[PDB]
Amino acid sequence: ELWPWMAHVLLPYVHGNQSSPELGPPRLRQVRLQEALYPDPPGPRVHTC
Amino acid sequence: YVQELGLSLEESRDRLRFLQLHNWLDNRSRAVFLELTRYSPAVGLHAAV
Amino acid sequence: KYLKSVLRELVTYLLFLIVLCILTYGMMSSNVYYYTRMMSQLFLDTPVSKTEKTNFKTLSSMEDFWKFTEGSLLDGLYWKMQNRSFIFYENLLLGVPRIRQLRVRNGSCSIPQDLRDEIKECYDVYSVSSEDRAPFGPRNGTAWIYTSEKDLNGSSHWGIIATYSGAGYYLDLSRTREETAAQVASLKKNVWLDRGTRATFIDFSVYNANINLFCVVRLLVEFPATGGVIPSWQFQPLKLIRYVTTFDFFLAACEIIFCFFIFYYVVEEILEIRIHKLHYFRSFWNCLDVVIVVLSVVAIGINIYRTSNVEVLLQFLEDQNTFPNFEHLAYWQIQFNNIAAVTVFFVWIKLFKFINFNRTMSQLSTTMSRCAKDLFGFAIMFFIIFLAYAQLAYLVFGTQVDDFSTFQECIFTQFRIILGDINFAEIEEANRVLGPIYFTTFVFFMFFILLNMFLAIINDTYSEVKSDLAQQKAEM
Amino acid sequence: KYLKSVLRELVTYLLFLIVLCILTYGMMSSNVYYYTRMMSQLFLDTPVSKTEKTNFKTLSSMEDFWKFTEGSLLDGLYWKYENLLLGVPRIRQLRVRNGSCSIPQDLRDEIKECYDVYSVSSEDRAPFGPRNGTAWIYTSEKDLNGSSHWGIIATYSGAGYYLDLSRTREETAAQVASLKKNVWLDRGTRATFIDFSVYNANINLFCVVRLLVEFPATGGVIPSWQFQPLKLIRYVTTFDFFLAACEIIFCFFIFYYVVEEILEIRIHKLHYFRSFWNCLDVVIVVLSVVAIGINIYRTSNVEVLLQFLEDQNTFPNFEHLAYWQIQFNNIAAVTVFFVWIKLFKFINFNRTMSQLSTTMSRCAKDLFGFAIMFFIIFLAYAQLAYLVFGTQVDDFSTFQECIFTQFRIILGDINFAEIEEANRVLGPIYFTTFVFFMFFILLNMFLAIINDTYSEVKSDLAQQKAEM
Ligand SMILES: *[C@@H]1O[C@H](CO)[C@@H](O)[C@H](O)[C@H]1NC(C)=O
Ligand SMILES: *[C@@H]1O[C@H](CO)[C@@H](O)[C@H](O)[C@H]1NC(C)=O
Ligand SMILES: *[C@@H]1O[C@H](CO)[C@@H](O)[C@H](O)[C@H]1NC(C)=O
Ligand SMILES: *[C@@H]1O[C@H](CO)[C@@H](O)[C@H](O)[C@H]1NC(C)=O
Ligand SMILES: *[C@@H]1O[C@H](CO)[C@@H](O)[C@H](O)[C@H]1NC(C)=O
Ligand SMILES: *[C@@H]1O[C@H](CO)[C@@H](O)[C@H](O)[C@H]1NC(C)=O
Repeated sequence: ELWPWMAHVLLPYVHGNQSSPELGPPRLRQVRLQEALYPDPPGPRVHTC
Repeated sequence: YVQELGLSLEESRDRLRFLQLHNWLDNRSRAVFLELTRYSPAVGLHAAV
Repeated sequence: KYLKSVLRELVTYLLFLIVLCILTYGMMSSNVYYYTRMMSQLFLDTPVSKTEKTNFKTLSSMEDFWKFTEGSLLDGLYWKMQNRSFIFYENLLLGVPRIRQLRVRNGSCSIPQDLRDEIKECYDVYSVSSEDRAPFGPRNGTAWIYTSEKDLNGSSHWGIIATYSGAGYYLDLSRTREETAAQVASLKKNVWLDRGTRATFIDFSVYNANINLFCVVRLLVEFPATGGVIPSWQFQPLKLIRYVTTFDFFLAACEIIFCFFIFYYVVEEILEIRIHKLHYFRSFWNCLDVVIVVLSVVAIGINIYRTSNVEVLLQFLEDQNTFPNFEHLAYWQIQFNNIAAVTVFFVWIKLFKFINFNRTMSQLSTTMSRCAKDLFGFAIMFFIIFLAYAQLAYLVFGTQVDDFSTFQECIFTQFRIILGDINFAEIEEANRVLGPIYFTTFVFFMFFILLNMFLAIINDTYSEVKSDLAQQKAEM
Repeated sequence: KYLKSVLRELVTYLLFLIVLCILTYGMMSSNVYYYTRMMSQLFLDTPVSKTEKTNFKTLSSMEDFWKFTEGSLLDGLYWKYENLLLGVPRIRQLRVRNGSCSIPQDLRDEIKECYDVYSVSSEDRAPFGPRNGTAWIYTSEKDLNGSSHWGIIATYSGAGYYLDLSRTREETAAQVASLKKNVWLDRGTRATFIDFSVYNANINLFCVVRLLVEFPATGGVIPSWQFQPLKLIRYVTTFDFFLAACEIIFCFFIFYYVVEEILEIRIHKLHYFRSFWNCLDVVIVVLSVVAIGINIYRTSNVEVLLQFLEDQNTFPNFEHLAYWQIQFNNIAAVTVFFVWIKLFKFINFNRTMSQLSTTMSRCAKDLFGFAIMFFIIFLAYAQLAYLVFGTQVDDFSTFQECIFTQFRIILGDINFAEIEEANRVLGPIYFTTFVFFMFFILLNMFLAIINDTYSEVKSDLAQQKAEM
């Protein structure tokens, strides 16, 4: 849902004739964890990472 | 790992498509951390988003 | 004797009380609440369009305002009869609505030279010193040309953010929907709400001849300089043709009698100043009659002022194709209501002077009177720490919680904490470390350590008073 | 010597109490509650039509009412909720005439009609529209078998313009369509009554339904409803024989109690009414006599109700039974409450209970004295709130609403979100001063009074008993 999110609201907000004061381009610094995990049992979780 | 999201609409959307169809946020992908900035000249305040 | 002085003052006060209560019953009718409720539901609580779900009180953008103006607004103002418009087939829309805009000018603020390249223009916050006064857009009509406050018969408003003026760029809508829609479309086409606008008012009024009772309506959305929209509303059911029925004559007679009673109280209170003791203000029962007299005189003056200037109604009735300017009467009505309510409260409080008919009431009165000084002494130490907590909450959480957004909000939130109303589900995320500490420490030190001192003082004083009056009787 | 007498009154009272409790447990079954809830879900909660989202609880216009009377009403009245209708439904209208105002001379040329609030002195009596039978001709209250209602806005008469619907959907819909084609609901109509009766032989429980939609003088619609289930069989099992025996036993007990009361009042010609236990018995016997009279009145007229399962065509006027059936519950509840309260007379012989009762007894004069001082301030605050917020908050819309809202504030059930926006000054001032003067000052006097009286009573009792 992040891609539609940036598609409909974020991109019009960052650039355009409105909301001119920006003061710098955005970033997408993401972290990896190096430890690709299989999907967890769906439903109520133990709430512990 | 960080991206720059471009500077104009066309380049921003092109970069988004390019990284989406080349398996960027498809793996383990712990977190994304989108954060940019803002400035407000009427009052003289900033905001870290 | 002494029985002919405490009983005459009782009978001359019960008549005053019944006259005041008759007037109070006369003011607040039961046909008023539903009128306002239906109007409010019609205008605020309907979606702007069949697709969206944003009603007036949930506007979030300037583009939603244009959906409201040509939308749920015109859908409520103009109704087809089963030409004039009857809003519920009962309430007559008299005159034509007016829409007015307040705007500032580019360059009212200064952008720093370091980043002057990326910022092109800036608009300051609203202030009369920095208010635009020049024509803009297609300079054809009166919606694009500044008009002074004296030429609009306007006045300030004291909105949520600022205190707006009464002058601006106004446009009078039409009597029929097929023309008002065209006017609003023309306004939207040539951009009329640009980035420089600061407020926008909509005003109109209705009659509802079934019960003789006007109702003035004002709708305000204000766009702060930091973005967003803040809507507001006001519905006031006036009454300007009062002398119609017999009950109106009875109420007029009651007002005349009330004026005579106030004159009598003035003379019978000034008789006990120079003819008798002077500077006898350490009583609290003569410092309260002056308050009642002053408030009653102010209420009489306000009523005379607000009923002696009714020329707006006759002026509108002479030519019934213009905007009826009833926004001034709806202000004095509010002020009169507030003053009358406070005066009634104090008159009712004054009843405590005349309940000492036996020992079991004199004991309670003495207990209340003897512990007033101690309670006042402790209340200062209580409220100093109370205000310290309030200011701490205001400085820490006062940016991201809303409940502590201003000092008054902090005070009321703390009172509601004492009541046990609000819970700390939202304080914690505002500050992880000082979220729970503030809540738990405030509850601990203001719910059963400093809140029990009032109970201790009152219980101890009551026990002491009862013991003393019992020992006084033990020598007969 | 008095111990045997105390045991005699104790055993008689215990027999009376157990008989009363079994009789009241016998008159509260679990079918009535579920039946009322299902009936309400069938007639109210269902939407008017599959293309609309407004049910009966959310009427907002006359056209919505006309849609409802052709939609959910007919759907749930002749169902595919397994109940069966008896008789025929009736729909009634109350309206005023085209003048009440001395409309102001200033704008008399712009407005031509008045229809003021409903009042019996301002009710229309002329025929209107296509004069045809009952729907367009005035029918007096006496000839219409009706009575007052006491709705939400005002109190409505029993007269009006009525029409009796039919037993099958196919022509009841035609009748409603005919009433809609002509303008049967003008600007002058002030209320509209719809009512009927159902049986539901599956569970033996009659039900009487009233649906009132009233149009105030300022436009809009205020709906209201009333569902009251009934049971008029009283013979299904020998358990009802036990209930009949219990009722006869209760009648004998009340006869014995009034005999004892008249004896005890002939012993004490006067001054007998200053004990609170010689006065409570009078209330018990009076309320019991009233309850027995109401019960016999309500069980005498049952023969009318039974002879309506024969599929006839007439309106069954059951509004009278559904009113006494409620008054009987209201009287029986208070009787049970006071009988339970009267138990304190007997367990007050234990020394600790005697001390607690003495503490209540010797501080009742101070508590009542301070209650006047409390309630003067309470009423002053309530009237101030009524005058300030009385048109915008819906919790202070009327005086008793202000009273109950303040009582709820005492418990800590305030919202304060709409009090402040109603009035930004005198809104917070009222709230803060009320909270301060009630929680910090006034509510502690009760505690002080009770604590001091208890302590001195205990000291006196111990000192007096120590002389032995
Ligand atoms: C307002 O003035 C600034 C210069 O102070 C200018 O750059 C800007 O274009 C002006 N705005 C408009 C709408 O012309
Ligand atoms: C002003 O409004 C009129 C309305 O017909 C139209 O000519 C145009 O939109 C505006 N400008 C001028 C010069 O009239
Ligand atoms: C202001 O009031 C005067 C009457 O004193 C009236 O003639 C004038 O039209 C009013 N102003 C407007 C903009 O209508
Ligand atoms: C109502 O009465 C007024 C005058 O009494 C009359 O002019 C008007 O036509 C009447 N309207 C109806 C619908 O009867
Ligand atoms: C009224 O009654 C007459 C005769 O009974 C009938 O002809 C007429 O159709 C009726 N009116 C309506 C609206 O059906
Ligand atoms: C109303 O009047 C009397 C009431 O006793 C009765 O004879 C009649 O049947 C009742 N019902 C009507 C007239 O529909």
